[PDB]
Amino acid sequence: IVGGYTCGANTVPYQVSLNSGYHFCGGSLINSQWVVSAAHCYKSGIQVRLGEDNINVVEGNEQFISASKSIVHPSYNSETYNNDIMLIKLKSAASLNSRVASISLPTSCASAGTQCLISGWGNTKSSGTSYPDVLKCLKAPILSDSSCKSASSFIITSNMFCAGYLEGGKDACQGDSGGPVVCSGKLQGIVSWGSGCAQKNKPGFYTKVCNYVSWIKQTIASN
Ligand SMILES: COC(=O)[C@H](Cc1cccc(C(=N)N)c1)NC(=O)CNS(=O)(=O)c1ccc(C)cc1
Ligand SMILES: [Ca+2]
Repeated sequence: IVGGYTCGANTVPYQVSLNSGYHFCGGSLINSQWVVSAAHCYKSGIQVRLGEDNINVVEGNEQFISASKSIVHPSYNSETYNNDIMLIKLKSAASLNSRVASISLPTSCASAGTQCLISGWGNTKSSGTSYPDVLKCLKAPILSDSSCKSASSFIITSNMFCAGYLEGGKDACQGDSGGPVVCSGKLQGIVSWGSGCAQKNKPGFYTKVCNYVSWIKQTIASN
């Protein structure tokens, strides 16, 4: 997260860190057994880390639970990033509390101009790199489809939306992928892709979670 602020320990209690020996992606806890993340974050040997603030220090509220199964969306296209969504089942149920809490799935799609919360342990610089130990947060509005279209050379699908600031300086970045975009108190986005971070006229793109609720509900009903 570039241009954001220190969230504060456990103020975003649905935020997970995905760890394969090191933090590599975020995710969102949607119930005691399931995490939503980006398909492009798929890898084997995922440990899900809940209750995290400083990812390098055991602070006392962590739960570390191994993934038992990962399910990349059936139509995930790595070429275009279309359907950039994945479900991770936990080997054992998380103990839900004030610091480890689930986020609801939306029942409708968020509207243009809505201010959302984006969070993660990604790079905090637009040029070069610096990786935080504590969770960073960014408030950012969903941008109109027409404005997102002209803000990328790539082709955008209706399973994606963009959010952020065309003036630059405020964006998600490398290492935030998979993490939550929360609007109206529900999970509306997944950190998906971008061109650099916090560059002028290059806002972030996000998986439009509202389009996936049926598939998520079906899948967790049977796994
Ligand atoms: C990996 O390098 C990066 O710094 C960002 C990370 C990132 C990830 C998710 C969201 C954001 C964001 N800004 N909101 C940033 N991605 C890139 O910069 C990738 N862009 S890119 O132009 O380098 C590129 C384009 C197409 C392919 C196939 C590979 C790489
Ligand atoms: Ca910790």
